[PDB]
Amino acid sequence: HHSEGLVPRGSHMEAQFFTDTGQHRDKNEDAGGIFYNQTNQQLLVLCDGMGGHKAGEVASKFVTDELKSRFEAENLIEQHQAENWLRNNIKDINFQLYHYAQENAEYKGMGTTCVCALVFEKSVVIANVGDSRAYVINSRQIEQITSDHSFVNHLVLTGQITPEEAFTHPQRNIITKVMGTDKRVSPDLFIKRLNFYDYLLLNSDGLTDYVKDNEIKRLLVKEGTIEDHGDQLMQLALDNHSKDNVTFILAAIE
Ligand SMILES: [Mg+2]
Ligand SMILES: [Mg+2]
Ligand SMILES: [Mg+2]
Ligand SMILES: [Mg+2]
Repeated sequence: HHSEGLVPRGSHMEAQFFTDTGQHRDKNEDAGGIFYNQTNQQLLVLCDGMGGHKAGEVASKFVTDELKSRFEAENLIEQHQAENWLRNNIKDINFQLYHYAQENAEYKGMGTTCVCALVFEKSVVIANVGDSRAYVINSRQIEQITSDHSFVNHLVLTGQITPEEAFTHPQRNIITKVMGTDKRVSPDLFIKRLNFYDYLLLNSDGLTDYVKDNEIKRLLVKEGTIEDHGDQLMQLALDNHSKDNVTFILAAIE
């Protein structure tokens, strides 16, 4: 009976993907993109391959390419089924990535984070594995929707350290949930209403490990196009001395 209802109205955001190796990593091990299904629904994908394990770029490209293949083959995903579609496809891809890593001795142990978003008229449905992020931003507030699967965030969430301490912690890079390392994964799923926000941001930690939320909001709330803001936001991460790959998708909410 939930499916006895009207088809989803067409809704895209103007969105663009930005990525840079940066000056301190051998490879760009981030990956991602903006994909469209056969009814022109939109999926945003960003993945941060693990630098401390082999073949991060293989893992992130694999998960991105799988999501692209799978979503472009789809016709329609109803709003109320979007969480299930993302959870089931992330779980499947994770299982496939686990075996790919186990079998190919050049890539043993590889894995990646994944944050992704399926866009609807009035809402976005986000799935998250790892410490890449999704935010909504307006002139008053910048809200992180996801919760990092990182060890320092476990310390924050148990009151062992403060957010500022986590930002400077020597173990800040360690992650607690990632694609490819185990046969099973439980992604976090979120639904966010879009009505009074101006931007949806998906990003790798190359951005937010060096640029605080306040700075991102101040940039994004000035007059500017998505191209201007993306170019400036990338420059800001570099000027803040990011030692990582920096990747993000900015999507303007109309
Ligand atoms: Mg990485
Ligand atoms: Mg590597
Ligand atoms: Mg991190
Ligand atoms: Mg990173």
